[PDB]
Amino acid sequence: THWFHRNPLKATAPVSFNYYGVVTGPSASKICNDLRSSRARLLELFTDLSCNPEMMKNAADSYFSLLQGFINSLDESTQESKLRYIQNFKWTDTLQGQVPSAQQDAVFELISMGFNVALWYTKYASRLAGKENITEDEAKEVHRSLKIAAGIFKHLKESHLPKLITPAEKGRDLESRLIEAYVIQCQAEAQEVTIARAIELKHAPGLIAALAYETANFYQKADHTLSSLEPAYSAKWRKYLHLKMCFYTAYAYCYHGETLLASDKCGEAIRSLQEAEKLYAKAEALCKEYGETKGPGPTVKPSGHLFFRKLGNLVKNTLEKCQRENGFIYFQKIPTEAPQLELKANYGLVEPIPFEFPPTSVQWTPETLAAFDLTKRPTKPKPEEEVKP
Amino acid sequence: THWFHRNPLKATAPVSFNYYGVVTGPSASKICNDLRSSRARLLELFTDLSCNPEMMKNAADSYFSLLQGFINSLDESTQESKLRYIQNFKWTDTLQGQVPSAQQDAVFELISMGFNVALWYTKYASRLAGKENITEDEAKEVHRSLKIAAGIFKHLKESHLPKLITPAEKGRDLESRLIEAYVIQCQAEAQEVTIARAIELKHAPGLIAALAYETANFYQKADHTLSSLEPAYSAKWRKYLHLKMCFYTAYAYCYHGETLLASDKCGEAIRSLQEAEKLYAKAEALCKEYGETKGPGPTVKPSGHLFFRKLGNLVKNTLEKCQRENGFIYFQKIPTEAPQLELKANYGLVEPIPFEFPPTSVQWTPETLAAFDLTKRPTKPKPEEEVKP
Amino acid sequence: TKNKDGVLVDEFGLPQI
Amino acid sequence: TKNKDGVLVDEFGLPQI
Repeated sequence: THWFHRNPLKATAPVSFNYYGVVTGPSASKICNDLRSSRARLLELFTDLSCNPEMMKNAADSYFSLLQGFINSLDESTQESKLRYIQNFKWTDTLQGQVPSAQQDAVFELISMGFNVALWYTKYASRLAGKENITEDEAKEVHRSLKIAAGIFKHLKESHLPKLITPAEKGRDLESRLIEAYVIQCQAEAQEVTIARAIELKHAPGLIAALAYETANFYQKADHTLSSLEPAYSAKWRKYLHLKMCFYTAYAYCYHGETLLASDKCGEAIRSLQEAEKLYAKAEALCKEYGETKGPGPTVKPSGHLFFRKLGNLVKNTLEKCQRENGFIYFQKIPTEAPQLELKANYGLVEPIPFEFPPTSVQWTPETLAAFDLTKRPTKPKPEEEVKP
Repeated sequence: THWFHRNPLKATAPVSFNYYGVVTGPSASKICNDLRSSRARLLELFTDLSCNPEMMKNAADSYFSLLQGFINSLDESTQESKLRYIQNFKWTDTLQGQVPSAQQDAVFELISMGFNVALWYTKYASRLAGKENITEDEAKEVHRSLKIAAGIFKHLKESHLPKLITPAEKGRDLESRLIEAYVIQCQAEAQEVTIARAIELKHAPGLIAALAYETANFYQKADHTLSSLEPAYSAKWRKYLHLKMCFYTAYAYCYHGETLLASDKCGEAIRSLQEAEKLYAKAEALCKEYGETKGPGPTVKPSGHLFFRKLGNLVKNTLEKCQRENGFIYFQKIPTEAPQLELKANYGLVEPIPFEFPPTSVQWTPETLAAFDLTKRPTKPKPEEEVKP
Repeated sequence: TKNKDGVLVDEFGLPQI
Repeated sequence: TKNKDGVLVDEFGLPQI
């Protein structure tokens, strides 16, 4: 089964959307109720394990299309809503623990709620993927859910983060590097699911080696993207990314050795299988060095036993072939260095499923908007705590 | 099949035993003819490939019992024959090529002819052992012939060499070290024959390891015994002894690994099998480094392919057992050093078959002896060349 | 369905076999 | 025949099996 590290959900303070004298009419009054109720419905779903992607999408759709009114102009989008700065929103971050952050900007709310929705997908994905009984359709759903999340993250970063007036801090969820790492991670993870399948269905070793390799690179990339953060909060996560890089590079060498073998090349085949097992042991090292490190999110232990059942066969096949040359044991002449993997995976690479927010609600009409009279203006709650497992 | 290095036979000048006026009677005259003819019959046999040990023993018996008269007193042995210094004998040596050596002493003749007889046995043994078709009885005959030769050599050294008036040179056949090395070599060789059999009949690995080990030691010992000589003539021979030490130490490690394996000890088993294959390759090295070196005797190439057919099985059995511990490949934790072999072989060690020369001939009687009148006294031939293969 | 090179591919992007 | 320890042994000195 699959093991994916998860940082905690973002938490927020409840918003009543109650503007009092400012709201002069029934239509404007109704929207505030819709916002209040749809935001709350969405927030409670994050902690509902019985919730599925159809339900999550419908709630997000509701809230976001309403929320859009505080941001976009009615049909004139490319023109900005007068309501944007009306409300202060308060959100915590995945790596900052219970320390909240506030902006009176509807865009800050949109992006932060978006993030959580994307987070929810990767978490729906990881729970479903932790199943030992996992079926093919569940794996598609895992694979697909991770692609949704990737696309959302990407959309937030590309089309949204630039709109914020005040820049977010290093180590905060809405910052290019941090979002970029979430995007990359999601793709890596989807590919993990593809690899386990390519392995089940007995696809060509060269296919599986390239895919494993590229996946190791994604993890490297993500790790590098995060290297810019402060070790305190990024440590455990990075340890886990480094772990995953090794785990999958081993796979690359193992399956790439089978390539080299079928190529009548022995010494490098053996040197490749050796690199694999060495790497795989190095991954066991980093694995509980990761179990030590204190950081955001519960620590995760890999169930998968496969690597050795594969390597044993390869090792046994290689020795049969490469004895009377290099083997039987005490090998020569084996190349001092591991053969450098340069591999492109033509199959199994994952693209983010392109995301866009729903259009501004039909409920937002000029009259309804006019019924918010900002000339009628003259304490704070705290984030309700996410409270997961 | 077995491969044993052989230095060349010793060559001698023909002796007529013709003393003229000194021989005053028919009995004394007859003995001189008997000596002349029996010495020649014996000399020609050395080059007769159709000659067997029964024939060789009968001729040696003849010549030696007659010759004994020039040495021992008739019934008074412990008293010395007046004839000892009557005749000059000329012999070449195994390591000195065509450069002869002479003594007018019957003991020099006895010991030198003895040496050749012993040499003949080891050569009869090596020819018979070079057969690819070799049967069990032939191998007994090989094994037995080597034990005869060992016993002769030992007898010459122990009970005879001390009697010579003038000491032989370093690098000459009649010298303690050189004879000692021939004794040791013969035992080593007999054991080789025992090892090949212990292997055929599938004797316990611990038996075969100890025997192989001890044999490697004999070769070491012989090599050390010869180290005192001058590299020129001793080089090739020593190269071959060093070769044999390695070849059989490998066997020791290979079969000792099987011991360690059945003992549920993996790392050393693997380290032991590794030492074996490393050593066995080192033996291939020394083997044609021996083919290069110029020295006495034709150079010999091992036919035996066995080591690997054994090691493969062991290696395959060890990995099955010792994977999930040390293997599958890229092993740890394997001990830096080869496990030190200290092994006594309770079975298969070879003792020289005790030798003695035949008693002085019944033909030697006081009257016959008196018929040699030494008061009746007042150019040289050259050694006839041995000319083998 | 198919990928850009015209080869049949499953939902995971793997060739069909 | 037998060796010094009383165990049956062949002409080569190996135990009989």
